Amino acid sequence: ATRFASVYAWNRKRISNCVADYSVLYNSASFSTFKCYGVSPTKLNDLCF
Amino acid sequence: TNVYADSFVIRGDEVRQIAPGQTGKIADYNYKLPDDFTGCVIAWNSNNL
Amino acid sequence: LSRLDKVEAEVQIDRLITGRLQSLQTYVTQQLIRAAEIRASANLAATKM
Repeated sequence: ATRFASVYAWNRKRISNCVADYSVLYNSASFSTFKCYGVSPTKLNDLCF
Repeated sequence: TNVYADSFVIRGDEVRQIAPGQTGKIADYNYKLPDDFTGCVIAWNSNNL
Repeated sequence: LSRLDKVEAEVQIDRLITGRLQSLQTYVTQQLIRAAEIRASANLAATKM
């Protein structure tokens, strides 16, 4: 984003009716911290939400 | 019975990638440890060398 | 299998295997006891025959 909301009013965006690609993110090095607690981060391409 | 010393150099953020069973670009496309890997991992800064 | 990678899928599948193996142990012990009772009943019935 240009700007993000504060924690007291944390922003929430709905994602539906679209084709994702978590491999594009997972290959990026800009992610200092990336941790998935209910699914393997690599397996996201083969799982449908 | 023997000891294999695997010596190489990386950037500081990829040292978490070198644990056994880990995944990531280094761990996927140039150097992958076995899942049942036994041994030791050593990493030290060399910005002065 | 779909959600997780090998190193954590092993942790989950060990728990599942332990649970289902304990269920099998209980079922087979129940079957052995019932089979012993049926053996006794069948011997008594053969004596009556």
